Amino acid sequence: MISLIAALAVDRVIGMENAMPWNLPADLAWFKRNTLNKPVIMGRHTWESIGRPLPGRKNIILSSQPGTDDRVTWVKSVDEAIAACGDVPEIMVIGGGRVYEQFLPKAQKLYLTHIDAEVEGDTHFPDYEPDDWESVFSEFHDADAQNSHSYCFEILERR
Ligand SMILES: NC(=O)c1ccc[n+]([C@@H]2O[C@H](COP(=O)([O-])OP(=O)(O)OC[C@H]3O[C@@H](n4cnc5c(N)ncnc54)[C@H](OP(=O)(O)O)[C@@H]3O)[C@@H](O)[C@H]2O)c1
Ligand SMILES: Nc1nc(=O)c2nc(CNc3ccc(C(=O)N[C@@H](CCC(=O)O)C(=O)O)cc3)cnc2[nH]1
Ligand SMILES: [Mn+2]
Ligand SMILES: [Mn+2]
Ligand SMILES: [Mn+2]
Repeated sequence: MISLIAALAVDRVIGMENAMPWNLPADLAWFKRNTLNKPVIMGRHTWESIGRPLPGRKNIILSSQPGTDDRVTWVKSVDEAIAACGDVPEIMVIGGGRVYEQFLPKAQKLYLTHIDAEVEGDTHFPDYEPDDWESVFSEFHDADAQNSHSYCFEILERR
C-alpha cells in the first residue's frame, strides 16, 4: 500500500524556494509518528531541503542522476523506488510536488495537515478529485504557544 503525507497551507501551497517557511512542531511530531519504521520516498529537491537522513526510516531518493550519499538509497524510477521498499505493509511518499503528482494515482491513503496560513509559494500539492476519497479521521487544533497557526489533521482513504 502506498500513502502520501503532506502539510498544505492555503491554496495547497507546500513550499517556497525549496523550503517550508512555517514552523509547526505538532505537525512534525505527527509526521514522525506516521512515518517511523516505514520506508519513505522523496524527490531530490526534498532531500536537499531536509538536509540529512531521517532516522529510523529507510530513505529512498528519486533522482535521474547517480547518488551522492550512501547513507540513503538512490533510485531512478517510480517502479524502482517501490521495489526498493520491499514487502512492507505501507510505503510513505513524503514529496515534493513532482513526486506527489506521480504517486497520487497509485496511493490508497492520504495523511494531510491543513494549515490555516497564507503562504506565497512556488510548489503545490496536486489537485485531487474529492469524490475519490473518504475522510476517515479528522482532528482540529487551535493555535497555541508552540504552534502559531490552527491546523487540521486528516486521513483520507481512496473509496
Ligand atoms: N509541505 C510538505 O508537506 C512538503 C513535503 C515535501 C516537500 N515539500 C516542499 O516541496 C518542494 C520540493 O518539491 P519539488 O516538486 O520541487 O521537488 P521534488 O518532487 O522533491 O523533487 C523533484 C526531483 O526528484 C527527481 N525525480 C522526481 N521524479 C522522478 C522520477 N520519476 N525519476 C527520477 N527522478 C525523479 C528529479 O531529480 P533530478 O533533477 O535529480 O533527476 C526531480 O528534479 C520544497 O519547497 C519542499 O520544501 C513540502
Ligand atoms: N505533515 C507533514 N509535515 C511536514 O512537515 C512534512 N514535511 C515533509 C518534508 N520535509 C521535512 C522536513 C523536516 C522533517 C523533520 O525534521 N522530521 C523529524 C521531526 C521529528 C519531530 O519533530 O518530532 C522527524 O524525525 O521526522 C521531516 C520532513 C513531508 N511531509 C510532511 N508532512
Ligand atoms: Mn521502467
Ligand atoms: Mn514483493
Ligand atoms: Mn494562520
